[PDB]
Amino acid sequence: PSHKTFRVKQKLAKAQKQNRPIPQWIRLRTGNTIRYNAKRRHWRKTRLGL
Amino acid sequence: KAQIKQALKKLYDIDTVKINTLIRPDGSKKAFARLTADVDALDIAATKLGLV
Amino acid sequence: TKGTSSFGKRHTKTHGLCRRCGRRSLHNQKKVCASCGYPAAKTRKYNWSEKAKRRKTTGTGRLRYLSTVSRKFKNGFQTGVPKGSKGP
Amino acid sequence: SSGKVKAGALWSKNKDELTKQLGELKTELGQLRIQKIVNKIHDLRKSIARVLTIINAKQRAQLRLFYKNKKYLPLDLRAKQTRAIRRRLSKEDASRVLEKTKKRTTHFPLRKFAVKAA
RNA sequence: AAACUUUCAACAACGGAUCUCUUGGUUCUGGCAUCGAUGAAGAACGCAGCGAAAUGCGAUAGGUAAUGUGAAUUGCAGAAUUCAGUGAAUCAUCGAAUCUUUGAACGCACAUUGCGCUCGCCAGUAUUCUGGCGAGCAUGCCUGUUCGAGCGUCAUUU
RNA sequence: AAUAAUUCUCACGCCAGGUCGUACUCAUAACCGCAGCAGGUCUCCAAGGUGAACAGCCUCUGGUUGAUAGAACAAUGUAGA
RNA sequence: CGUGAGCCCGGGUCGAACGGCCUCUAGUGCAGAUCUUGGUGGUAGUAGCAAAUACUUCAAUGAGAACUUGAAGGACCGAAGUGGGGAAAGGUUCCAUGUGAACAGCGGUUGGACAUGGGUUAGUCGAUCCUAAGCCAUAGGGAAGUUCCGUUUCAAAGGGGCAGUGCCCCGUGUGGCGAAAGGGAAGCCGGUUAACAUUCCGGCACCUGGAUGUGGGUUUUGCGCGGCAACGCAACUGAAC
RNA sequence: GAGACCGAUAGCGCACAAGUAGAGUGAUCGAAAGAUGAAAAGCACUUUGAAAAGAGGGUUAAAUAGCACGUGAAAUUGUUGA
RNA sequence: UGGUGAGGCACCUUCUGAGUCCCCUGGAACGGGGCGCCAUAGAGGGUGAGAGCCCCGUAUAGUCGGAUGCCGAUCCAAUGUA
RNA sequence: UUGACCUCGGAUCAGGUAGGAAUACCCGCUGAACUUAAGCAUAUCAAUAAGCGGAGGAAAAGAAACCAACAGGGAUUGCC
Ligand SMILES: [Mg+2]
Ligand SMILES: [Mg+2]
Ligand SMILES: [Mg+2]
Ligand SMILES: [Mg+2]
Ligand SMILES: [Mg+2]
Ligand SMILES: [Mg+2]
Ligand SMILES: [Mg+2]
Ligand SMILES: [Mg+2]
Ligand SMILES: [Mg+2]
Ligand SMILES: [Mg+2]
Ligand SMILES: [Mg+2]
Ligand SMILES: [Mg+2]
Ligand SMILES: [Mg+2]
Ligand SMILES: [Mg+2]
Ligand SMILES: [Mg+2]
Ligand SMILES: [Mg+2]
Ligand SMILES: [Mg+2]
Ligand SMILES: [Mg+2]
Ligand SMILES: [Mg+2]
Ligand SMILES: [Mg+2]
Ligand SMILES: [Mg+2]
Ligand SMILES: [Mg+2]
Ligand SMILES: [Mg+2]
Ligand SMILES: [Mg+2]
Ligand SMILES: [Mg+2]
Ligand SMILES: [Mg+2]
Ligand SMILES: [Mg+2]
Ligand SMILES: [Mg+2]
Ligand SMILES: [Mg+2]
Ligand SMILES: [Mg+2]
Ligand SMILES: [Mg+2]
Ligand SMILES: [Mg+2]
Ligand SMILES: [Mg+2]
Ligand SMILES: [Mg+2]
Ligand SMILES: [Mg+2]
Ligand SMILES: [Mg+2]
Ligand SMILES: [Mg+2]
Ligand SMILES: [Mg+2]
Ligand SMILES: [Mg+2]
Repeated sequence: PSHKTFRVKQKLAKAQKQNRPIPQWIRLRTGNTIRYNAKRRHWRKTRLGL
Repeated sequence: KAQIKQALKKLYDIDTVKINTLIRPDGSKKAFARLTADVDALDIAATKLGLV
Repeated sequence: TKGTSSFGKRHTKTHGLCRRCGRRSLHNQKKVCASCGYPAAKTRKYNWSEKAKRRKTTGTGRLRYLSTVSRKFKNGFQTGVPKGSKGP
Repeated sequence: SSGKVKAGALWSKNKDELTKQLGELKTELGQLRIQKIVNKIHDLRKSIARVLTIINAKQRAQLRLFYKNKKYLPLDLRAKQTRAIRRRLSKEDASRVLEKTKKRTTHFPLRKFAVKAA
């Protein structure tokens, strides 16, 4: 809601910075296995559970 | 706002008449500092801040 | 009408976030966590759920202080400086 | 270096000019952060940490000297171990023995002996 | 006769079996005894030149001090003065520190970044008001200190 | 108070007002129902005509023209007769 | 080759280990268990993509246009709306720029999709304050204990004044949580952004708290006058109870 | 420190960003997923296409190893041949 | 009753053997053939394929050191309250 | 009036201590049913699982109000 309860608003800030794709330069690190962000979250797919 | 107002005085020697604060959705804090009418904010940003 | 119609009336949020365990299991009316049992001093866990203890046990976090205890013991809890270090 | 400060140089300073160094270092990092928005910032960040550690080191060393002959010391200066070790009986209290027991130890202690030699 | 259906082979598909491996598991044996109110285990939020996670760390934040090694890190420029260096490194050791908000969690609460009280310093005409900074204020119990209560009770004055 | 005090419940004059929320949807696509599901989910504002009337029907302000489309018109259907 | 389980060889692919014989050993032989896990068929280009009246012309963009955009025409919701706002809930879906694949059960140049940036400004709105139903401490009492009852009791319970201590006064009685719809101090108009507005800008106000000056009022038998009265006036002392 | 153990449907649920992603109001439930090559040498350049890509050409011992990557069975499918 | 300690344990820490000799296959010898060497070391791992001698380590001691505390073998000091 | 003593209190008085984590093994309390008996109720499972309290590197026990009946052994613990 628009009434946010600052503790809750602090979790929402964490959730949107975490929802980013992986930098390109990580895919070239001489022994890398990381290929794509497997913890991607979308508001139409999965609930944050707050 | 009291800490922000005093910080600007000691840091860049800025006299403000009011300050309005935000908390952006990413978690940081914004602060609109309204300068006194007898000083040029554009002039200050060029010299003290380097925001030119 | 106990199915699809009744699920539309469900916007009440029985359980909220807990300060101690960070789970959405703090009952809002009872003010008691359903996971760690937090109105109380003693963390909640039972021997009839081996998985529940495993998820909550000592090796599952940062170990901000116990990780250093092992090294301190192996050297016998030293104090001081290594025999003439730079600077007092 | 340009932004780096060597630990050896700071150890020879005093508290007054270490604080002046700290304030002057913090000012540059503020200006460099502004210019960043519009690599030396890493050097300045470590230099600030380096100066703060040495200032604290000089404070606690002087404090330990002051409390050298005091019965009670601040919990920061008291030696930290396991709390179980801190509750342990002291060496003086552990080595203390009854008067009657000492009389059976000064006379009739364990003897160094051997067999099959006579 | 072609088409279609069925069978086989070659090649090409779909799929990931089989073979070989393995910084993993499992069981046995040997040695050791070390969490926490000097604030633990756990939780939340942050910190990188360019990072989402993992790992590490806490506003001194992918870390400082100290010691040892001795020329790196690496995906790109950035360190070339760090080349006698009085010393690189995501190195090893680790005895000095830092350690945000919490949590047994301790001013009262907390579904609130809420509401308080005491002392000290600084500024605003300020012992009382306002702001900033620092140090504090839980409960039970123990020893002692000091201030008391009770015709419980002793002696004297009276 | 008789030589100055005094009500600062009269007028004017001086200083300050900390912390957190504030975007957007609120639904035949932003909520719940495994979904961009004909379901369900609290409330405020409420024009003109006809008409007893926030009945039905038509229109204004505002908003849509979104729901796989094209061609034929057999049986059997579903809905309207 | 062998009755047979199987063994051996030739041809093709492949790139790092493997086999015979004698003993020892076992998690040692599959067609089924509505067996388990993974993968794949016929059905089958089949059922189907039919509620909410409905679309058409031109032009532009573009490789590509029924479902992009502009204009024109035709319609629907018809104010208990398909409109304008919010509470709960969601969490960046908001705005701009750009776009290969995937998603939008047809397409897509379009998008609540994807990528990069930007966006939420308060003394006056709300929370914060109060208490309600109710919940939890304290004193106590149970219970082997985790804990249960208790909320004023069979408690030595607290709150203020004067100059880190001293001296006074009162006491019947002594905690907290609990409402973004209850109670409650105080802000309106105009303008402004791609995205905010009772929050920014301009003007004009209001409340609370603290200090404190001028003017005015009262008072030389110390704390105002007027009206028959209902009452009036700019003030016009007021401690505990 | 070892093994007459298991060898990626086995061995712990986890050989991997595993008590993770995800489900449930909650107590709790809980996966799948290893292997190019010695070395990225991870296909320059030309041409067709709007583009994805294709065809030449090149790297390699090998692309009958092209990141959908060691080998590549069967079910099922396409072409050719009988 | 005090003393003085060898070292002998317990702690870590530096150092200690021998081919990259010739030919063939191979992209690359760690393969095959020949000629040698070390071994108190032919456990294990890496290196472009099966490596004792290419590299780390592995086997015996003994040396470059230093932290602390446990034990005794020789020797030297004394004295009686109660 | 003053000074003692006894008992009961206050204090952000000076100095301390307890809680929580962990619980594989250890010391206690509490405490089932499935199951066996070819049924079932005592019994058995079992003085076990779950629950609660408390420690350590081990814990507990431990130097006989013991065992014996013998020509007598001689704290505790563990194995056969
Ligand atoms: Mg604000
Ligand atoms: Mg309801
Ligand atoms: Mg036949
Ligand atoms: Mg707003
Ligand atoms: Mg709004
Ligand atoms: Mg909105
Ligand atoms: Mg609406
Ligand atoms: Mg949904
Ligand atoms: Mg659901
Ligand atoms: Mg009418
Ligand atoms: Mg009508
Ligand atoms: Mg449809
Ligand atoms: Mg190979
Ligand atoms: Mg079997
Ligand atoms: Mg089989
Ligand atoms: Mg089978
Ligand atoms: Mg079957
Ligand atoms: Mg059809
Ligand atoms: Mg249908
Ligand atoms: Mg109405
Ligand atoms: Mg509405
Ligand atoms: Mg949009
Ligand atoms: Mg589609
Ligand atoms: Mg398409
Ligand atoms: Mg209670
Ligand atoms: Mg309240
Ligand atoms: Mg309210
Ligand atoms: Mg808007
Ligand atoms: Mg204004
Ligand atoms: Mg008057
Ligand atoms: Mg090959
Ligand atoms: Mg291959
Ligand atoms: Mg393959
Ligand atoms: Mg086949
Ligand atoms: Mg039976
Ligand atoms: Mg039976
Ligand atoms: Mg029965
Ligand atoms: Mg048990
Ligand atoms: Mg004992």
